[PDB]
Amino acid sequence: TRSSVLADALNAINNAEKTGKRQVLIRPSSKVIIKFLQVMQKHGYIGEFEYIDDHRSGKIVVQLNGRLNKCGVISPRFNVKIGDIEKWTANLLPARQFGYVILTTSAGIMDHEEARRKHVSGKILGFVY
Amino acid sequence: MENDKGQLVELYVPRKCSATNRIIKADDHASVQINVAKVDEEGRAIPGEYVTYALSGYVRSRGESDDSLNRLAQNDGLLKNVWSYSR
Amino acid sequence: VLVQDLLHPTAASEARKHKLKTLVQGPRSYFLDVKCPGCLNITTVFSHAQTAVTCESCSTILCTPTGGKAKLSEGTSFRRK
Amino acid sequence: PQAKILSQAPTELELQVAQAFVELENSSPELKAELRPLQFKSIREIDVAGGKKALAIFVPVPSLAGFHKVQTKLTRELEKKFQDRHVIFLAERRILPKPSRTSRQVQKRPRSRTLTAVHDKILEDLVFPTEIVGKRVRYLVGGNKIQKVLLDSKDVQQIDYKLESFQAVYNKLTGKQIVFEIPS
Amino acid sequence: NRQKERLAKRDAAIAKMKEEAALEASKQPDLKKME
Amino acid sequence: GRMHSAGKGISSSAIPYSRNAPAWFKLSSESVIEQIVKYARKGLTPSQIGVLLRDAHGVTQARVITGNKIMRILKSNGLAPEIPEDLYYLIKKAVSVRKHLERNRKDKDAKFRLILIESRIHRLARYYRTVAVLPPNWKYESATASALVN
RNA sequence: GUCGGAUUUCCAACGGGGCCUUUCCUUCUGGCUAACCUUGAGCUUGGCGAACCA
RNA sequence: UUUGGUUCUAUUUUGUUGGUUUCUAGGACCAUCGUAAUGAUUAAUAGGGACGGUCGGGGGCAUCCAAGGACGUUUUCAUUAAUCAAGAACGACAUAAACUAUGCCGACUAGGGAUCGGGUGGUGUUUUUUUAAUG
Repeated sequence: TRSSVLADALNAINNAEKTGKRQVLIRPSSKVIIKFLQVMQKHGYIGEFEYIDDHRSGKIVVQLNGRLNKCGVISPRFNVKIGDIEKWTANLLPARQFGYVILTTSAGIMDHEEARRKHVSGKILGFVY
Repeated sequence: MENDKGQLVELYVPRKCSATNRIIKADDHASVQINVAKVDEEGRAIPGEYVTYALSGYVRSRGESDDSLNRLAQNDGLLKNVWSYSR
Repeated sequence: VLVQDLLHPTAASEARKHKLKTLVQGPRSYFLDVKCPGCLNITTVFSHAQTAVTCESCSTILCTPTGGKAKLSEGTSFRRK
Repeated sequence: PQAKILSQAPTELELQVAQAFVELENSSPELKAELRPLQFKSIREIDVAGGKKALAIFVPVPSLAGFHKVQTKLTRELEKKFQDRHVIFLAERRILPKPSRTSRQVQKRPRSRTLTAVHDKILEDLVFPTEIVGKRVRYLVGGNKIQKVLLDSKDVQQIDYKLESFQAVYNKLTGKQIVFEIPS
Repeated sequence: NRQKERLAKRDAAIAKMKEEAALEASKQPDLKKME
Repeated sequence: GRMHSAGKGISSSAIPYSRNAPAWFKLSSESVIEQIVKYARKGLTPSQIGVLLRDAHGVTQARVITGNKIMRILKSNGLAPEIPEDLYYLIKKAVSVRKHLERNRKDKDAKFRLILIESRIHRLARYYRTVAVLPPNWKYESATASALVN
């Protein structure tokens, strides 16, 4: 059955960007999807997106730019301490100048750079470049 | 890209597709550069004055070059009622 | 098609799809208000009637159940409400 | 009297609309005793971009169906009675805060008392004679969210001049920006 | 449950006073219908 | 899903977006509540109630006409059955299949479907015990199944 | 403004705290009463307990 | 904020240490008074169940009996779910080249026509009673 809603969301983004289409439909829109797309949007990877609401769970329509290479989820959400942040960004990022690992901390969901600035850690959600 | 203080590096900054906004590789031999001449008030085109649209090999190979060319032609105003946003 | 408006599909294609495959899901059925010969007694009957619906005053059955839309009887006068 | 129509807090303008209420009560016997049992809690002034201010009349929640029965008529008399004004009836609902980890438990918070539930309720109560057919949220690239509300195309003639008034009062009350659309 | 009894009592009082003033409303004539 | 088959068919109801509904219905709430208690006094399951108000009169769902749902007001009016309808239909189907099996021994696919039916019965019994709409120590056996249909 | 070291009124960014918008983000006895409506003339006589504890 | 009754403990003192108490101080139990917007999340293109017309060289028995899928649904439940050691049923005693040599569930991604079951619509065609409803 449908276990990780965020995984299916990011898979839909990946398939739509690989095919080259500039828009994509997402079902069914948890909160962490909204925060994930906000993080990808503030870094200039996707652009504007839309929250359709039916009365069940909601749908997202995302306008896609050409700026996305790959977005991905990490399952399960491993516990990440301070040293594991740069061990992870060594592990699964393309380079040391760009690319963002997304983790949810107790002060919200954020990328690894501003998590380093806030000096907080948490559980790893996914990555985007 | 740049190093620390000036001295522009990165030889051959590559062109980017006007449809899917991906870069075009050096050996992408299916990529094309459509050159459209514009007209100035007499029905005749001026030699040397163009608008230019680069299409990558992937969108052209999928058959989606003509719909995308419709969209960028209608976006620039030289086309009137061929492409619809609402499909 | 690689660029299209998922927010505003055209009315023909959004009426074309299955009822669960639209933008928001909704029922394609409807309610009728039906008048039977004799006594007036306007009734409201759902389109897929699922049972032998009769008038409350007398046994003057209006629809018989059918696996899709239920057929209505020969003497009725119905409107879409 | 004007004091009976007012529930708790007396100021001058709610006393004026209470005088208008009892003047509409004694006249028009077809609707007399339909508007008699109801009282209203408070009045709020909203400034709009059009320049004609808005009377947000906050009423008790259980009495709201009584306003829903006669709302079109009393709103028409209230637009007539006060020039350069737009009148809206809202139900003053209670927002209970979200219980945190450190806080002691105060029963179980009902789901009608959450912030989003009462915001959706007052958004519905802004547009009473119309019915909302859909909602959307625009997440812009700057981070701002603008909520778009779709209204059913029937009987929009009552509220079509008051849409920017609805936007102003919703922006003041909730701090969120909304845009109304009529699908046709 | 004292609360449901209080709710029913206030509903009955509102309905009784509404009917009592509705009798006076039916006693009064309507100039609006004549106009 | 369809755990006891292989079908993947989707066929259900599509509830309308209008939570307050439908602006052409003129009856009151108390009229339909007295309709449900009068209809449930003569012994009908709430599914039959829902379809029978859906087609004889104009009732989209009883949830949107009243403030609450159906056996909520049945249990408030004191007409809630001692077991709910889904488990009851499952156990009555079970004793019908067991009657067939005691009549004909060699219907061996009927044995297979009997094991399927008791699997569904035990799953619903487990769910109803952990929510305590049934008391704990309640167990389904065939001898009590012959009389539990009532 | 010192002879490649250092400051301040400054445009910005980055993380913090406090207050208000329906948002108690446990309170009783005590004391310091504290930040004290406390104002004696331009440094004086008198507000609410955690900011200090029990 | 209150108003009843029951019960327990208790310092300063009342002139002292003990003994009977009252008010007070602090409990706990009981009664009906008043405060609140009195209090139950959607119904997942999750799942189960009812219902309606069907559909199948599915099964058994003899020459009727129950079950099942899909469809339709503005019907009901409410997360009851997915995969499964042990264990159990069936299997041409428990086997096979038991094969799609391809575990199950879920999501997305290019098409095209034919076919099977159902449903919707088309003043479409034909048949009945030229014509209706059907098929």
